[PDB]
Amino acid sequence: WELTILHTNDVHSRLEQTSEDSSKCVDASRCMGGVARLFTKVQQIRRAEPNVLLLDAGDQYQGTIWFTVYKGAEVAHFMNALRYDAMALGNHEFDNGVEGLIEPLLKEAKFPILSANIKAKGPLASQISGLYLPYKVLPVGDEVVGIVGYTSKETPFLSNPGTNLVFEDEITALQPEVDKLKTLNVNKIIALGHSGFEMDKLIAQKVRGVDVVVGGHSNTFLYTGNPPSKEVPAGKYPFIVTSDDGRKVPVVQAYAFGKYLGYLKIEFDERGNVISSHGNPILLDSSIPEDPSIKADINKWRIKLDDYSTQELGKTIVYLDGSSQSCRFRECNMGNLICDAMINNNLHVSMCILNGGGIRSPIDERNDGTITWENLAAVLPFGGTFDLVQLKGSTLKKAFEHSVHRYGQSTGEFLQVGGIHVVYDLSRKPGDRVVKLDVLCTKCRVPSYDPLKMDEVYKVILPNFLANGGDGFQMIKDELLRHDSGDQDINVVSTYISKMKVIYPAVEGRIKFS
Amino acid sequence: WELTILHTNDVHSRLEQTSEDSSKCVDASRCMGGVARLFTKVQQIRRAEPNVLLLDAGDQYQGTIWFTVYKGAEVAHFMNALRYDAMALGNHEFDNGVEGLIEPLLKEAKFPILSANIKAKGPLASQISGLYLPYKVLPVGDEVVGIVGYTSKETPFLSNPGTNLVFEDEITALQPEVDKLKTLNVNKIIALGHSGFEMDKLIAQKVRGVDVVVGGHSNTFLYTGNPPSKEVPAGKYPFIVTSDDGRKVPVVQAYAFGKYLGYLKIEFDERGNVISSHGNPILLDSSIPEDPSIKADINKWRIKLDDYSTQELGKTIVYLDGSSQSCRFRECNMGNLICDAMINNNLHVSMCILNGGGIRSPIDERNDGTITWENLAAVLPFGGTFDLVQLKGSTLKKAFEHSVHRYGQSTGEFLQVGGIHVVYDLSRKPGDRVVKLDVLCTKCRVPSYDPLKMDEVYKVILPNFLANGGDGFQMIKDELLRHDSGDQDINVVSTYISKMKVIYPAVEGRIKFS
Ligand SMILES: C[C@H](Nc1cc(Cl)nc2c1cnn2[C@@H]1O[C@H](COP(=O)(O)CP(=O)(O)O)[C@@H](O)[C@H]1O)c1ccccc1F
Ligand SMILES: C[C@H](Nc1cc(Cl)nc2c1cnn2[C@@H]1O[C@H](COP(=O)(O)CP(=O)(O)O)[C@@H](O)[C@H]1O)c1ccccc1F
Ligand SMILES: [Ca+2]
Ligand SMILES: [Ca+2]
Ligand SMILES: [Zn+2]
Ligand SMILES: [Zn+2]
Ligand SMILES: [Zn+2]
Ligand SMILES: [Zn+2]
Repeated sequence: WELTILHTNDVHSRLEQTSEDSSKCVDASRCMGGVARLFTKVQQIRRAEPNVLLLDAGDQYQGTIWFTVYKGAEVAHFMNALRYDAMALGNHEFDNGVEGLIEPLLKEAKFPILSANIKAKGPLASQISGLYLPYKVLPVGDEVVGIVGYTSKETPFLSNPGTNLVFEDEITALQPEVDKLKTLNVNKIIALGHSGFEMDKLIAQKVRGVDVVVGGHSNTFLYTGNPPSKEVPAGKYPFIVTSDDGRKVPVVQAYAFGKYLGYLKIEFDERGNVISSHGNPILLDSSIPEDPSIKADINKWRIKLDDYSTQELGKTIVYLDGSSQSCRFRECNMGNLICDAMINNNLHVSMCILNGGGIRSPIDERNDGTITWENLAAVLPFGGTFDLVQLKGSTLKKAFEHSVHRYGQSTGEFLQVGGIHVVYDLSRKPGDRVVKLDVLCTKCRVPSYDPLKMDEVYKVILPNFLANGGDGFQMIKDELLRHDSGDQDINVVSTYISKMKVIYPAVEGRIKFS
Repeated sequence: WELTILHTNDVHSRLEQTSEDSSKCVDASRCMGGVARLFTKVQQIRRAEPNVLLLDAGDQYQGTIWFTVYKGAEVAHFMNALRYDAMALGNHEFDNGVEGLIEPLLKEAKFPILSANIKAKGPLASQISGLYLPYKVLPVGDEVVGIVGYTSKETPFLSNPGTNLVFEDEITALQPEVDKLKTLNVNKIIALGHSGFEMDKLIAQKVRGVDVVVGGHSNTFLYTGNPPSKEVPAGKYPFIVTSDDGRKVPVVQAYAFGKYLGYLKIEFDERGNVISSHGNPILLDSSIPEDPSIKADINKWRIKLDDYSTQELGKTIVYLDGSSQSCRFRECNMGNLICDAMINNNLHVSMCILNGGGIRSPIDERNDGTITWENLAAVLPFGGTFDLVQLKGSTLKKAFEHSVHRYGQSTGEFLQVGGIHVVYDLSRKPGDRVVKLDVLCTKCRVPSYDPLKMDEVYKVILPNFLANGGDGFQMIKDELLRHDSGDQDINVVSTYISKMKVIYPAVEGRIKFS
């Protein structure tokens, strides 16, 4: 018995087709993804294959003006029109709190929403009871497939789920749920969730009875053969894990932003054993036409969003690189721009630090360089604040050592800077990679760069996320000597662009490697 | 017979008292120089000494809003009120051409104006005949003192004297004039002129009959003992040169901007031989009160100049270091600001070069950081243009080697930059001191720094002065592949400050030493 699993993850409000880098579609002839194109491809596979499941591994929430305005109502609506079979909750599904998850999505989805390791307590338990489920048994032709969900244990430190939700260890919460399915004679079981590729491999290894793992959270691109675009595969598709009980368990993920439709075909025997599996994610490029019905419905919902692109804030004559392959690995000019807007809005305060993972989109300059509220909303969608903090020289040095402690994994903690000249030597031991750290003086008439002093104290502008110890910056939350709340992140950057009129940030050598 | 020589040079329109750095007087209690303070001190010496000569060694012209507006009429007027005895022509006396020298100064001075090496030809010879003289024999008590003038041979490459004035070698033109004085039995001879300290020493050495050399042009500070301010002496005051005929010839200079009054007492015998000489420049600080009559006359002329300080263009929160001890020796933030205004006014063009000698004043930030047209007029008083030029990588490298070829002499050719990261190793041979030269790409979507290529061509914004081979940049004039005239220097910087509203340029590492 053959099963076709179609899967998306980390779509992040890319409801309309996008540029190849996932920013706003400017050149329509080479645009990618979007729910209208996704619908065409799914439909084509549903005609060809009898046993199809369309799954989402979370993080449909947050990313573009679509979510800023519609707050998840667009997610429920367009996921229903695509006839998704199930969805696992991701961390961004808690961004507007539990109320922002319950009212627009949990109450409006025509498909089960899953998570087995999320436990509700206190006054919330009675309110959220049954709105999400640990698992769902789905009829697929003449058989049944059991789907178990899971969500990142790190959600309380990444989002706003509130104090009445407990995020348990995925493996500990999944085993009794999979055990329960085996007793109801469900012999085909998919673990669908949002904890990242490393957790996905461990669940494949440790949770007895799991046949396939469909994941997300780490924007993992997997491919067999020659990749069709910019994305470099982290492994073969499917990634095979040998479980502790000796089974070959396929592990799948499909990057992010709706650029690819994950596609895996599994051959099961009558007892639910996996004989074989094969596939690859499908590039949703311009060769696949957008569905007309879905596009016309998208264009209806698009009307209300047009007042966020009517006003021109300013222009860029440079590509504004807010891509994760740049901003999580080296100095990126989107990072320099945002840090220059942070220092400019506060002017003394000479220094800025900004987690690269907080930059969520590039901005393309070819649209006659137009920067709208819509372009900026994709770069900074969280609605955070840029705060002033007082730090020891020693604390700041620990922060920069933390910035590169596990360098090479596309982790969000890599810092973009302003008024700081840092030099890293990656050949050195974690916690000892900063070889040079020069800072801009504040107690001088002519600002210039001098080596940071451990026994000195400095004023730093940074996101409140970092001031509260986000991204593992425990030393900042713990060791800060003063904290003042600042202005709204998007307004800081918007005011600066308007002031400059035309912007051209460069990669200047604020961050170097030795 | 004892003679007191009081002398000024390179006053450069500092008619009013200034800050210690020679910019606008903000804190009156610690202000310096000015013609009112100069008058008090001269008067005090005239009461004490019977044989006094008040001399000016040129460059009274150009420097502040006083010259921009009054065009030399203020020079004639205030030099007359101070009762100067003679003045040698400097290069800045030709800035408004010969017409701008003849009508406001040559026709209005109540004292002889001198230069023996300037020869008029063509239709100009009959117009300027007798308006300036090669020498003047002056009665001083019961004796006569002969004063011979000279002007820098480099004036045609520094100013606008036109095509009808020939600047001959100083020594060749001075000897027959001094010879003529010896025949009229003038046995006391002062060479007063504007060619710089190195020429002054050579004239002292080579021109037979010259008793003393009173110079200017090189802003040379000379002192015996412990200096009273920021200025570091280049030697003792007077600087002694032994002439080829065996005489001890004192050589004097008094820095610039009217901060010091040069003071030299010479003991002559009845035959005009110099027995002895001694003195030192006098710091014209707040301890010397400004003359009330002169101050009230200054305040009368000050009224018309107040409409250049009424409008606030913007604010600075940093000291804007346009001092020659910074801008001719290392990266200075006034240089970075002007280069950022040059690139901003033209935006591709990514690179800027600016001769440090072209920056003529700092701007102080303590006046609530106010930047007026008057502050800017002292920084950029020449009214030049910032032009676009196309240069070979090899040409640009030659220019940067020229920039530091004779480093250490406070020479104007040292370049301030924009979109360029240069590293110098001064321990190396002239013409081979550039060890690193990285430039900002133009043919890229994300601007970043890459090593300059010799066989590549680049668009550079620079002053027309440099595009015409000024400051010995013969390779720029000779090797440029394209030249386009730009916008007026002061307007470029003014428009940029207005756009920024608040400025804070730093010293960033655009220029480094290895
Ligand atoms: C302020 C707070 N949260 C944040 C503020 C800022 Cl400035 N950055 C943040 C977060 C959370 N994560 N991050 C970065 O995202 C990266 C992870 O991204 P990823 O690899 O693509 C996988 P993900 O898609 O699940 O995020 C982290 O490493 C962090 O750098 C919030 C408040 C209201 C709404 C939504 C919010 F998030
Ligand atoms: C454009 C042209 N000239 C110039 C334009 C620019 Cl951008 N810079 C210039 C000049 C001339 N000199 N300079 C710098 O001044 C330095 C010399 O200064 P100094 O040591 O203080 C002794 P100085 O007082 O006699 O100048 C030179 O080395 C050069 O760097 C002009 C046109 C109309 C009016 C007045 C002009 F000059
Ligand atoms: Ca099974
Ligand atoms: Ca003599
Ligand atoms: Zn995500
Ligand atoms: Zn996630
Ligand atoms: Zn001068
Ligand atoms: Zn001069």
